[PDB]
Amino acid sequence: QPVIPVRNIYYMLTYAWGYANLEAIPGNNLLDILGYVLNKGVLQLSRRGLELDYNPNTEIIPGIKGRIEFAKTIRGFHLNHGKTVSTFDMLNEDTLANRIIKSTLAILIKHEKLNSTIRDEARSLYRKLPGISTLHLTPQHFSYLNGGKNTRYYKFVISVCKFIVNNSIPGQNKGHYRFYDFERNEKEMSLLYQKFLYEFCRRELTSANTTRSYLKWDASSISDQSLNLLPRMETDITIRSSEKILIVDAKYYKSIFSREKFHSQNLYQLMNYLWSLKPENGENIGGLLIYPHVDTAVKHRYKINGFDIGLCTVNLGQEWPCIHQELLDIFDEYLK
Amino acid sequence: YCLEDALNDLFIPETTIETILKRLTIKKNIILQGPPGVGKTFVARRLAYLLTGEKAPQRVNMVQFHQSYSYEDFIQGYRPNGVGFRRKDGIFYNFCQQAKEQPEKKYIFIIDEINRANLSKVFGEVMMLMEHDKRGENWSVPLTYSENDEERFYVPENVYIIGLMNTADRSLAVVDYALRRRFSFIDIEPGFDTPQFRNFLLNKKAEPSFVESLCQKMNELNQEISKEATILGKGFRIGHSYFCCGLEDGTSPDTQWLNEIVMTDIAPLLEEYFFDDPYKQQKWTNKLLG
Amino acid sequence: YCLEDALNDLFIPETTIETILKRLTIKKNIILQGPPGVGKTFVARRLAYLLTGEKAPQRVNMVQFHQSYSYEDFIQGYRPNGVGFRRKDGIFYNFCQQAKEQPEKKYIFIIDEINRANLSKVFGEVMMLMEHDKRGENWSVPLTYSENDEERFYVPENVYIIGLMNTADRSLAVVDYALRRRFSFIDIEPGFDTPQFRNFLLNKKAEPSFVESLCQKMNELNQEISKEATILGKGFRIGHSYFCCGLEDGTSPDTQWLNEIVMTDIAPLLEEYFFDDPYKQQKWTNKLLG
Amino acid sequence: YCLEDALNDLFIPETTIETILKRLTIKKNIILQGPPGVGKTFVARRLAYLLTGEKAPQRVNMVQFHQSYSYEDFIQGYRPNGVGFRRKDGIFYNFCQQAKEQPEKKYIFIIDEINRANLSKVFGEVMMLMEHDKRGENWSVPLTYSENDEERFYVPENVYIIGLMNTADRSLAVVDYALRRRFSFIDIEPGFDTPQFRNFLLNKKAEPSFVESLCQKMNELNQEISKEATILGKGFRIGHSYFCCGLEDGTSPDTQWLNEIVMTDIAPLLEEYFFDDPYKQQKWTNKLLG
Amino acid sequence: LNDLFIPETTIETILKRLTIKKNIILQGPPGVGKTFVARRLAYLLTGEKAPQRVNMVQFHQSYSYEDFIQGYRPNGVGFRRKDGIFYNFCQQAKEQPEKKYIFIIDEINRANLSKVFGEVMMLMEHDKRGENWSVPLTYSENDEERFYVPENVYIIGLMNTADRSLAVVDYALRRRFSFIDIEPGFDTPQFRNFLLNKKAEPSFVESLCQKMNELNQEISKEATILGKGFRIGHSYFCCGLEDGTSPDTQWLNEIVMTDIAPLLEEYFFDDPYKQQKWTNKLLG
Amino acid sequence: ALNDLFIPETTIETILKRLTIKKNIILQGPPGVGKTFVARRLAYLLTGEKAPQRVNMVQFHQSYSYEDFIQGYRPNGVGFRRKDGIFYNFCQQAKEQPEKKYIFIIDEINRANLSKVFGEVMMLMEHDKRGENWSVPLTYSENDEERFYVPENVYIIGLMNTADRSLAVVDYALRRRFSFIDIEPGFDTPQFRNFLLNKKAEPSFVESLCQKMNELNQEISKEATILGKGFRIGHSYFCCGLEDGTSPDTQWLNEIVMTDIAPLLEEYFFDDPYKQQKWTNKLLG
Ligand SMILES: Nc1nc2c(ncn2[C@@H]2O[C@H](COP(=O)(O)OP(=O)(O)NP(=O)(O)O)[C@@H](O)[C@H]2O)c(=O)[nH]1
Ligand SMILES: Nc1nc2c(ncn2[C@@H]2O[C@H](COP(=O)(O)OP(=O)(O)NP(=O)(O)O)[C@@H](O)[C@H]2O)c(=O)[nH]1
Ligand SMILES: Nc1nc2c(ncn2[C@@H]2O[C@H](COP(=O)(O)OP(=O)(O)NP(=O)(O)O)[C@@H](O)[C@H]2O)c(=O)[nH]1
Ligand SMILES: Nc1nc2c(ncn2[C@@H]2O[C@H](COP(=O)(O)OP(=O)(O)O)[C@@H](O)[C@H]2O)c(=O)[nH]1
Ligand SMILES: Nc1nc2c(ncn2[C@@H]2O[C@H](COP(=O)(O)OP(=O)(O)O)[C@@H](O)[C@H]2O)c(=O)[nH]1
Ligand SMILES: [Mg+2]
Ligand SMILES: [Mg+2]
Ligand SMILES: [Mg+2]
Repeated sequence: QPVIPVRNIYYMLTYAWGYANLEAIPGNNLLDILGYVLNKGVLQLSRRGLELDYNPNTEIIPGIKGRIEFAKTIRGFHLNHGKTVSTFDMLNEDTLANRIIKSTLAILIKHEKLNSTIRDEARSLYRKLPGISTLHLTPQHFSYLNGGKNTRYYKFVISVCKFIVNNSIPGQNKGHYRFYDFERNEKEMSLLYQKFLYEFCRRELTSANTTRSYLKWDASSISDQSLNLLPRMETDITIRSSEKILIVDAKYYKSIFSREKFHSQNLYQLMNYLWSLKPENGENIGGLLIYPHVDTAVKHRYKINGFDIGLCTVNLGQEWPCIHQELLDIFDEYLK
Repeated sequence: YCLEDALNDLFIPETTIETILKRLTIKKNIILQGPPGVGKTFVARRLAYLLTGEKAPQRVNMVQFHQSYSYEDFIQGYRPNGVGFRRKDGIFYNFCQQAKEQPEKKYIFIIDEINRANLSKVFGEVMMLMEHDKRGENWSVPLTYSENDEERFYVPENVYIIGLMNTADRSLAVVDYALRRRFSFIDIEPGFDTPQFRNFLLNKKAEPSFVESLCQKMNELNQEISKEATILGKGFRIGHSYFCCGLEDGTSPDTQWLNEIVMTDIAPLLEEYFFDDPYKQQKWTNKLLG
Repeated sequence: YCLEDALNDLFIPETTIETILKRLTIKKNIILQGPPGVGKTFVARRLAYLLTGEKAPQRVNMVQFHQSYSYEDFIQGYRPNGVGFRRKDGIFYNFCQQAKEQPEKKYIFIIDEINRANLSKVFGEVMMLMEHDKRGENWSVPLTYSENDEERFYVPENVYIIGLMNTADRSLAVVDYALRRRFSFIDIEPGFDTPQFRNFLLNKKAEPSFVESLCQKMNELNQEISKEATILGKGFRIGHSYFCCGLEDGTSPDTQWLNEIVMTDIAPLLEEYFFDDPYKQQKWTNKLLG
Repeated sequence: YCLEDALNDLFIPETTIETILKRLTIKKNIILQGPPGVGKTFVARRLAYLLTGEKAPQRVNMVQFHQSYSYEDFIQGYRPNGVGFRRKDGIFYNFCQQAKEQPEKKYIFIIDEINRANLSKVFGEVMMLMEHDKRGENWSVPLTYSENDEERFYVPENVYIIGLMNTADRSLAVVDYALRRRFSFIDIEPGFDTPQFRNFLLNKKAEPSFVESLCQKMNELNQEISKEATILGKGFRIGHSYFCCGLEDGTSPDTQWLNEIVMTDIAPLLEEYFFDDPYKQQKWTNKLLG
Repeated sequence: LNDLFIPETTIETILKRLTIKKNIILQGPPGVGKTFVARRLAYLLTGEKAPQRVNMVQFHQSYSYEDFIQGYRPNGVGFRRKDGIFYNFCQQAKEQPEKKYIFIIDEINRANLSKVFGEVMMLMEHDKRGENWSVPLTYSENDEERFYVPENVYIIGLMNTADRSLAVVDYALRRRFSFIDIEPGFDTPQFRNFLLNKKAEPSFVESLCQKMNELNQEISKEATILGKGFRIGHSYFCCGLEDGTSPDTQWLNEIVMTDIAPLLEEYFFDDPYKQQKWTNKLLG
Repeated sequence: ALNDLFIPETTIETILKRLTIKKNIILQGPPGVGKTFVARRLAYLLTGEKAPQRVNMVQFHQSYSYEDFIQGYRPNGVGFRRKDGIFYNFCQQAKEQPEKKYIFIIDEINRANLSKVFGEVMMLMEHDKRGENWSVPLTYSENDEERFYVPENVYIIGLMNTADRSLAVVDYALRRRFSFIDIEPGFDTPQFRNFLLNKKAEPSFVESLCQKMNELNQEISKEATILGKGFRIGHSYFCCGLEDGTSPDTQWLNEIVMTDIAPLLEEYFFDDPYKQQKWTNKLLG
């Protein structure tokens, strides 16, 4: 049952979310890492100042505040008991974004398997935010916040809040929670990998242009021009440069972690992407298969059907900088 | 008031309008629930003349709800004079009184954008009377502002209530409790994949292949939106009324006419929808232009 | 008045201007969405004289929505008189009555920064009536604060409405999808690329190299701005208004003037725009000066 | 009034002041952004008399914004005279009427802590009007509470607006970028390492070594603060006012005097700026004293 | 200066700081005599025990600018503009310039201090006091009528350090206020001398300080969660012994279970064992 | 009354020890504890004279406001007049009688916002600041001629309940000014058993049932987070229905098991009916 050290995933999640010292914490497991980011992350915000959104308030008060609503006043006859219905803007920190932080912290404490200090420190924070009201979180709450009015820093911790709630399962007790075994499932780990690269390549490969490209089948059918039944095909990433184009397909498989047979079923998808894609520039066409391995990294090249294709691996579990060096080394070879 | 004049132009299947008329005679409190641009407001004006069987304005009344709408204006309330406060019979009160005179003749009250105001704030006491079973003088009640208990108001059985609600907003996930019990919801489809919508297009000098190509896209695009539930539900999907408009001149449908519609209405709407994924906007916009 | 007079100084292409009148005359309600500094307020007063065909202010009305506009302000509301309250006809209601005095000559109502206010609250009844189809006596409606004697308020056909919603503040964006179908949205570009922008500068003693250098750098920046959508979307890209004004005295444009602009206005804007790393700020700031 | 009267006691360089007066004559709206304690309030009354050139306080109005401030108070709104309410022309409206009487003489409005109040809500109609090229009767606008379209309010050309906004709080920032365009943003620094600040200290019988040591100390500290722009930008850095006042008695600035103020004021500040690091607090606190 | 349990140096620091700066915040945990110091201190600064000059108020989250300075509120006939206390209070000192008038604000941390003060958040500074810096208020009908802080007025702020709110941090207000910490002062003889002048046992007093300080040190151990601001105050011991009940361990045992245990629970929340330990440690 | 009360006599003695000195107190316990009946007898106990006039009781709710509590403007036949509230009228009545202790009971205090209701007076009720010296002009007191001050004689008891898990940590305002006491249900006490043997109850029926609920009360409180010590069932359901004229019996309990404890048990757990059925079955026999 071999897996990646948990700390390294957080780096990939960071690029996945598109935006610190982790050596200090002694808990290797993820929630210890993830909570310490948040627990420190909240405190980092408070230094600068948390978001305060003017919420208009229409209420019945004994006097003039802001703009009086003449209609609701006369209709309810509130003048007679010395009151008016007036609209004014109380400034609160009770916004959806901040409510989510507080509700997330409640979930974090309730998790049964967690560092005690992490749980101790967070309980302070829950008390330190009296005005904010607890909420029962759903993805629909996060859906409303896709507008992204908030600052760039807020979006990072909220992304963490999205990860925690979805990857939280009740355990021994009804109240308490237990963390999901994220590493074991390939699909979510794989979907992380594909998104990890797409945002990563934009950062480092300033030389090349990095875009996801939709592809269209060359087919025509007398039955339907739509071709809906045909598989929808959208590249994982395309990283185009003037001298050479390159398509990459990346996936996480358990079989490859064992140093035997090889799982390369994804390759079957790849040629059709090369085929359906036709470049106006006509500089070259290349493909790459990249997978995660634990122990070591090996690079091969192939000349299959007039295409220059590479199968390669990365030794996750080594260290983040050499991994960062290794990736830049990787794309340097093929992007030429 | 012949059905042929009313229902031919309409894009909706004759199946659904029949069911609409069934429950409306039965329960008399009905809600048409659909996204904007499917003719919810359009059908409702015609349906009133269908049921009455004649074109008469007096027997049918129309209003749109909004936050300022209140009990005091809708039903009964006091309006200031130069100084004094005079009670005023409201619309719904005034409308029923006309309906009271003629119980046999069907009377219709049309309420657009009903979710914007809470029904309790406007209707209030009348939600007891409004229900289909608790109608008639047997259930008569004296009003909040009635000078004496003797004066009473009962919803005559003849009136039928239609409410037009759009499933386009995040707030409506918490549908008002009053609507669900007292009104009977009906869902209105966008209705692109219909012969009459196409037959309308073909009649205005339109190529069938260009029309049928369009229908595949709209049916395809709405499927993508409807698949989502978190951000955009099935109720958010595009209506069929962007395409109806603009043909009074006689200008034939084409990619030129279509391109104006997509760029000026549907493209920025998609920017608001698919904010998180800009490329998804490009993915569909280029698809639609083709 | 004619198109040649208005379009002398405008930096926007003719293409959109025809697109506006094409969409306007069929649909009668439009929105121009763009970042600040692209002449949204500037074009709007010019357009009104085109449709009327004459330079008349009477047929035009101009307002701004300030997040405190109300149905009492726009349409119908109650105001204190000396001792007691009275009902006051709002501004739009006041405008339409003049507009229906003559259907022949077109009347325009212009709303700057319309996106701010909760438009469902302001319009209320009007949200349905604004549409091109639902105009005239056929769709007459009685208002909330209308007298018990039936008196109805309908949008005249001659009226055309224009709104000017900036696209920078994301929160203040139209999410009333029912309302967003009433209007047609016209994206407006920054206006750098056009020669009509360039000729204005060359006419005002500008070097073509310095001019061509200026547009080259801005277009690079707006692409970097346009690339992101997480925080800074396509809409945030910088307008041309900064460069337009202040040269009337005879101050010729040079790197001194441009450097004053960069340090004083844009560079504060950039650090607020990015607020993640100064190096990106230091990069683009030096680029403009170079 | 004269220029040299101000510059005697002013720590800011003249170059920024020249930049200030050049922009302000052009743009007519500005915002001064820096940490607290650098004389934003100090300069603002001084600068007004420079721009007018005459020491007239009648023509200057100075206000401090806050959360409970609105368009009703600022511009126009309905307020109680007594038994009967009246429309009360706000402070800014009254100020503009005074300036209209004397177009030649410049009239100045100074807003302290502008960033707090919801400026979009407060200015509203003014948000468009204030622009330097849109002032005058041509752009006169009817207000929310105006009886008719004919009653219209226009900013005079003479008016100059000055904004004071601290950068210590990132929660409260003028993120409304359209509003950001109207104001030309002028950064201000604490200006420790200046002759004029030191000459004031030396005038107060101060050691040149202690003075030059003092300036060197903070300059390093501010740069350390500016480094961690993610955590603390340059806007958070320490102002000079802690050191300025308190010597009115004639007390010479010995090291003991510095040791007293640091312990009482700056010491807890560093604890808050560095909540996580106790050692870092000890480092810089001890560094100044030793 | 006799029954006060806080050092003469701190008050000596305060009086010079207050006289110079004119605004201060006395921040410390509950039960350290923040109120008694300020009430005593104002009488020192005036030099006479005159209560009309001194007015005290206790802020709370719902307090507003409407209440403090100006506001529209109803008379019998109708609504009018009602001058809040501080406007009324500053007028009182404005009537008599010579004497020093004092204004005390308790539970200051709870409210949005910016919101209430508003206009005076600039004016309160010692240099900008006078007609020159006067400003028209929010609700002022005309610009001509203005409000200016007088020079004689001094403000003292009393703040609970055990309920930090990570909602709004204002470092500009911190410029206005000169912050002074207050320690509980168990070690001080003046607190002990009061009790030894109440027929306490010498060992009973000395062992008590050892007991409380060890608890105080533990609270200050973890700076992030808790600090010197949270640690226990002394004032619980002052009251309840002036009836005539001389000190004894039984008397302390009442206070520990009566008063301190919820505080311990609040601080050492979801950790009963620590409560049982530190509760029981004191009793022995 | 002392023997009639089911709670420890020491707790009864303990409360007056606190209240006399502190002058402000709050009782937090499960519903069905007789918190109202406790305070009333205790209020009479401190006076010693069993006078209802001295004692006044109020039940709070979120709408409850400063105008209802203290002072506010109410419409006349025409216009409006200042209308003195409960606490304002109450204290001035006690102001006449300084020696006489007067009591004020605030039920369901945690529901409403203390700040909104009390306002100014929230400091004046703290025992240190009492009497004429700490006079404050009221919000609606237009003149400065008259000020409102609470005299020392006043004692304030607050009845709060730990029933609901929805309640988060209590408002900070309360904690400072109030002394919190936890009240046990009181099954074990002889005083409750002596109230059943006086009604000719079987000692086995008495001993079993006390063992029966106490066994439940331990398990409901065994849960750390969701159902705490504050949740556990009180004795009030057992009192009402025995001295009316109907003697104790297992069927009398059986009705009571169905009446309150069975639905209440669903509310607390609300997850497993079998767990409820087990406990409901266990109660019956
Ligand atoms: N000819 C024709 N026009 C239709 C049909 N369906 C809708 N329309 C047109 O679509 C336009 C708007 O219809 P409408 O009822 O207002 O949609 P709505 O549901 O009321 N919109 P909203 O939900 O935003 O209030 C009108 O021109 C209407 O006549 C149809 O079946 N045939
Ligand atoms: N001469 C000239 N000036 C232009 C042109 N376009 C914009 N401007 C100028 O840019 C300035 C602002 O234009 P404006 O219409 O107010 O832009 P806006 O979108 O309404 N501003 P905002 O979004 O901030 O409300 C004015 O000086 C305007 O005349 C143009 O094409 N020619
Ligand atoms: N003597 C003298 N004092 C100065 C000078 N510059 C600033 N100060 C002093 O610094 C203090 C504050 O001035 P102020 O404008 O209010 O600073 P601020 O940045 O506006 N503070 P805040 O933002 O908190 O309101 C006053 O003591 C002021 O006199 C100066 O050049 N000379
Ligand atoms: N003699 C004397 N009494 C004190 C001292 N400190 C506090 N007290 C008394 O303790 C009681 C309560 O003080 P209080 O202000 O409520 O505590 P705080 O507000 O939290 O500081 C009053 O009688 C105070 O005077 C002190 O240092 N000396
Ligand atoms: N006679 C008597 N009745 C008690 C005693 N304790 C509680 N009760 C009774 O229980 C009832 C009040 O219970 P209570 O918990 O206050 O009701 P709640 O407020 O709705 O929770 C009344 O019948 C009280 O008299 C007691 O010790 N003696
Ligand atoms: Mg409609
Ligand atoms: Mg504009
Ligand atoms: Mg200042």
